[PDB]
Amino acid sequence: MFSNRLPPPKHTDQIAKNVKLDDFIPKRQSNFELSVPLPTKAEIQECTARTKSYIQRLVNAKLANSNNRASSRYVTANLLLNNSHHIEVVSKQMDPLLPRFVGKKARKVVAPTENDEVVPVLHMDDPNEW
Amino acid sequence: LRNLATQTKVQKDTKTGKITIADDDKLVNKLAVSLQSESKKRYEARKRQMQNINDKNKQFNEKLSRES
Amino acid sequence: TTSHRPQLEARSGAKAAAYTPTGIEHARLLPGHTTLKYRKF
Amino acid sequence: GVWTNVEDQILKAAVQKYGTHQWSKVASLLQKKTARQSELRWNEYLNPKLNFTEFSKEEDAQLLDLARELPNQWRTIADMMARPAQVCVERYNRLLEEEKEMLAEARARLLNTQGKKATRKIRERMLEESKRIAELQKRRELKQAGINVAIKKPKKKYGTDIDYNEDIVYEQAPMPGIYDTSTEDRQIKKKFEQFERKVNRKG
Amino acid sequence: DILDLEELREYQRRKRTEYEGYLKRNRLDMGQWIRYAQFEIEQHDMRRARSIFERALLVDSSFIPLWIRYIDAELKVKCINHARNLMNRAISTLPRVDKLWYKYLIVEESLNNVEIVRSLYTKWCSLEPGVNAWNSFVDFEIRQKNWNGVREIYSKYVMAHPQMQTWLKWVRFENRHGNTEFTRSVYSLAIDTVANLQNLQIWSDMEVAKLVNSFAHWEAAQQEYERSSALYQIAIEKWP
Amino acid sequence: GISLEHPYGKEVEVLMETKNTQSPQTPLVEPVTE
Amino acid sequence: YIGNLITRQFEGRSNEIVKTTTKQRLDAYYDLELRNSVMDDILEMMPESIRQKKARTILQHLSEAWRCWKANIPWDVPGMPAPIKKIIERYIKSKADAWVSAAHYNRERIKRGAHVEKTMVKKNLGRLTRLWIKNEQERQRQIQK
Amino acid sequence: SLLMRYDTYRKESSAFVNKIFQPEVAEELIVNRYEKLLSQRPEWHAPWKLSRVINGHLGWVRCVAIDPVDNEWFITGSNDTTMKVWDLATGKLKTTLAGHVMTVRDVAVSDRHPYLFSVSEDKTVKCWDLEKNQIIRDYYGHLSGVRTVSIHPTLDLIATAGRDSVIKLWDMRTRIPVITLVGHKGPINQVQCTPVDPQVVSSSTDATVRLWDVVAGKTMKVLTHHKRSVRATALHPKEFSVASACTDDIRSWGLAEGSLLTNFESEKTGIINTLSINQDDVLFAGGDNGVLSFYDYKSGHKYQSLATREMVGSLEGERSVLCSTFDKTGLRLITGEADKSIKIWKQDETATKESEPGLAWNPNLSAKRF
Amino acid sequence: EPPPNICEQCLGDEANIRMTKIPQGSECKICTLPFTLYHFKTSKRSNNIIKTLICVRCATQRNICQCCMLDSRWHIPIQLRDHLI
Ligand SMILES: [Zn+2]
Ligand SMILES: [Zn+2]
Repeated sequence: MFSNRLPPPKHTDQIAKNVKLDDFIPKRQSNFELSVPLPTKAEIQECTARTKSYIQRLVNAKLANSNNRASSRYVTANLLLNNSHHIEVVSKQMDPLLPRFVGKKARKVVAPTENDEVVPVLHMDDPNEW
Repeated sequence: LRNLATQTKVQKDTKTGKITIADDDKLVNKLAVSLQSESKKRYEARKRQMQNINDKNKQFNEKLSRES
Repeated sequence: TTSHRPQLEARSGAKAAAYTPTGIEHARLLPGHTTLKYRKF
Repeated sequence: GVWTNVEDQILKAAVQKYGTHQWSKVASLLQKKTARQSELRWNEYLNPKLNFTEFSKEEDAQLLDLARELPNQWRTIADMMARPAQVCVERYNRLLEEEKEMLAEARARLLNTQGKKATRKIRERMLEESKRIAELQKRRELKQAGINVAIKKPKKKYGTDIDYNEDIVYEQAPMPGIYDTSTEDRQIKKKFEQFERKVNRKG
Repeated sequence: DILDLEELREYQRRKRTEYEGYLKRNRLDMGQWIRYAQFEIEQHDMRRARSIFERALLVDSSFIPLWIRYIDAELKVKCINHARNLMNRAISTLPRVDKLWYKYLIVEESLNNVEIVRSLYTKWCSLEPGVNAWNSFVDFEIRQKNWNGVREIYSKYVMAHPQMQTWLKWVRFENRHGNTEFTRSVYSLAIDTVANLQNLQIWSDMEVAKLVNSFAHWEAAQQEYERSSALYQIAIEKWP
Repeated sequence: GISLEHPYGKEVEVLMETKNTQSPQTPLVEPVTE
Repeated sequence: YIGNLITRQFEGRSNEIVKTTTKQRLDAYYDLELRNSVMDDILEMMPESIRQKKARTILQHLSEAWRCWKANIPWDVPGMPAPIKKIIERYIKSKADAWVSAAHYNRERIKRGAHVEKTMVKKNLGRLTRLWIKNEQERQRQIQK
Repeated sequence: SLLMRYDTYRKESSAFVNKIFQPEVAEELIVNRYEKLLSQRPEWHAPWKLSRVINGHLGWVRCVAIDPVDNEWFITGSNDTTMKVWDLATGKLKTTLAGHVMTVRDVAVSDRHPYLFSVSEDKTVKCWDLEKNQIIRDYYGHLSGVRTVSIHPTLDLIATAGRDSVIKLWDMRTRIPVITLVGHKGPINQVQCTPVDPQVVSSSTDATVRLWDVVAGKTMKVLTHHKRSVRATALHPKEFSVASACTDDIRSWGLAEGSLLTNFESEKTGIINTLSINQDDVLFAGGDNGVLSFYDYKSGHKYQSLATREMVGSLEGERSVLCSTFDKTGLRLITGEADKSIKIWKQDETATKESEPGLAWNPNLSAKRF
Repeated sequence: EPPPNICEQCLGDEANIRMTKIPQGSECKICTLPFTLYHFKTSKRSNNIIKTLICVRCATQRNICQCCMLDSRWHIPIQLRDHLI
């Protein structure tokens, strides 16, 4: 427009692939009224039941493996190997006067921190005062 | 880039998925030698600066003189 | 003095998570207040 | 009890190390002085902040006025004049008319930076390296004599203790990227084995 | 000192025990980690050196001298592809640190692998960095004498950093190389954009004045007194 | 305005609460009854 | 009892005994948490984000400020940044308020005849003589002012 | 090329940016983002003003929790190791709960049980039966001082974290630490429990926010956009979103995805000690410098800046706001502060969108975060 | 918790094998950590009792049987396997 008003003259992709601009940009700035809906009760109750059953299995495992005989008060066999063999799994009754877990000891372990996925850090761009 | 100026193919292996670089051994060696020699120069310059009641105590007093 | 030092970082609880309990019965972990109360609603 | 010039120099050098709140340490150098006397000597003569310079005419006027407004209260007058008290009292009166051994101990103590158990620790390190070099040289003699004794590894302080030569102790390999490292891997292996043969034969 | 391989093993055991004890008692001393890795480089055992650098990164991945030491250590022993993987990882975890990008660029430039230098600049600039990266990219392409590449960069540059000093950089580049037609078109595009985007209030009034002032002076130096004088009339009509 | 009587101004209530106004045994949630 | 003993005999002792905060450990844990609080605040507000040596320097200034408060010496470090000065004075005032509260409470226990440790009595004597001299110094200075 | 394209466009001439410049996707250009940001208008919110000041704590007020059921009272923990329960209507002291030997750092009242949970710098986690005002359970196993507790909205479960850099989930009844979440590289400042996966959100001194799958014991997402320690966090009560803050940098996140929603206009606000989100889409941020900032949640627009004034005898550094909550109706803000007071703020009923518009909407393009 | 890794040559040819599981009953020969012990006999009246000597994660790391430490595909020892490859 503006330039027309003047008179005429007389005289490769693998580099840093985990990093993308779509992750730095906030999604809601171009649309304030974007909805971020709460989960419905059909989601809440389902995952609540799933999580409750899992947590109660962990409580049961902690209780049942303790040495207190009263712990069971509050506690709420087949395999196929190499596709050919049917295995009947039993667990014979332990001598109650022997230690319940023969291999169990207090031993320290340094766990390996293995991780295949690199995580980006996503920042943006007078010293005598400090 | 100034220092670099004064002195003067790609394939993917299907069986590993890994890139290969066909770069010249002369430039690889020269990059390694440049890093070694610049490290030596920095290291020795800092030594010459170091050579100009105890070593730590006088370093603390010098730090206090810089503070003032 | 060098035995006598400040805490630079605290011990991470991730280390304790790396191995299993060893079955000591603590008195404070015995059963007690075994039923949860709930509100009117 | 008169203060010597050497005692004054010892006190200043001691306060450079110990500050103005550790007078029992200062007095442990000044053999004939107590901590009480040393704090007095500092605070009233040897502290460099004290102004012993001659009074201005304005200061003489100020001092005479304060001596009327706060009679005999010379520590208060002195704190207002920002000068020593005995100076103010003398001014008011004017206007109305073998020791080498102690220094040797002083230098020895003050230039000692290490402390006791650190000194014992460096002594222990010296003794440990002495025993190590004993084993090394004995092994070398026996090797020249043609009886090849192996070097004894250190004793494990606890049952799970580590020998750091047997394994790369907590190996964290670099995660494999897009570029093929194989050629320079075999080059590095060549370099390492060459170095090992070299140290075996050349030392 | 050391006359035999067994004696070297004894020395290495003692030093490794020392360094590992101190790093056990205080892992956060990054300098201690660095000089332990340096010790293992002195032993020519690059597997141990790499492992120590990796563990040090696991203690603190944000510490830039540790990254630079590891990259330089790989390059010093001619392990270029290890260094390439490492630098790619470095920028991948810390893309906003200029030093890592420059370290990758300068080593691939020293090996005259021009295409991936260009690719590195392309990937860097797409992530909206500061002006230093764009300036370095135009410097790269002029030192390769890839002129229309410079034009493409400045075309994208002005839509990453739209303040007027970017536009005047583009008109400077076109002007001092003598490309008068390109110079006129870029100046005209600048005044077009400030007019069409006026209601967004991107530029100061002094800044807009600086643009049209310089365009008028350039047209006068081109001996187009009519066009330059007219330009001020249209600008005054637009910006009273 | 603001004064030494009312540093926060006339519109603001300032309380200096030293004493518990309930017996300590008083419940904070009343026990349910059915 | 016997179960825990025999468990220790076979399984061994737990690696991760967490000591609780008893009254012998109270002051040390207070110091650790206060130190971490000061360090969190200052490392968050500093523009340059330089950490490793700066932290050990800053907390020495904190400890010196506490000594000055107990001595009733005016803590004033030339060239200290004003915001960091405010942070340090803030934490010194909170420690001071807790310290004086503990002095009050232990004095009340002593004068009642309640249970107090032998060392705690002379500790309280110490704190209270600090507080009395501090108050007498404030009185003398206000008379002069 | 751009210039030949520009010339043919000039011939044809005998928004503009999208015809001459060519991204692959429209928002890649900065001008399009600023255009679509500047066209929109933030919602108006009435200004806040101080209603009441309560004194009675002997140390700093470190945490607040409202009665989540009847809105009748609120509880505060302090550096003086006590907890005090306050009548919200009159501001008067109901009762004092004395059960900790160090600073009470966080308090949470359960909406499903008559239980108060409290945590302290003395490493203990304690549950109080509010039908008796007595401790009934202790939860043991934190190596260091505990900084926060959050009560799970649906499960009989609590989450707690502190300087030991882990979140431990406890079954309320058996007092077992069922799950320990590992991955933070430094002290954890805030923990929020959530009714669906991600069921725990946590913020740390390592500058990350983490979203957790509690059954896998793994992160769903790690959020690495913050520069400093993420000291403050809050859940939005009516949309599936969390806000979080550094120094000068408040951000909002969609929990279903772990995606950045909003950057707030939080420049030059200092350390943010506390966040609270209103059901009226007000976000409150409490500064360590004592500045109360109020923001529109969906826009990020800082509609008000308000100064704390300290109790007369305080130091200047005691102006810090330390903790906050909205009350249940969302018409009172409670703040606990370093001057040992509680301040109650109410939204001004005399104001209108014409009478008091607040700070003007003018997003600064120079601050490229928008 | 993963299933046991036992080869057919260990299990034999009987249609059914009874197996006894003992959680944390044994310490692994390779890594010293406790593991879930499995032990069985090839038939009821065979007099030798076969047990897992190594844990499942050591076995998958090496691709070997827990009961005889031969390769779980090729049925050869680790040294000979790695030499062949
Ligand atoms: Zn194993
Ligand atoms: Zn087998």
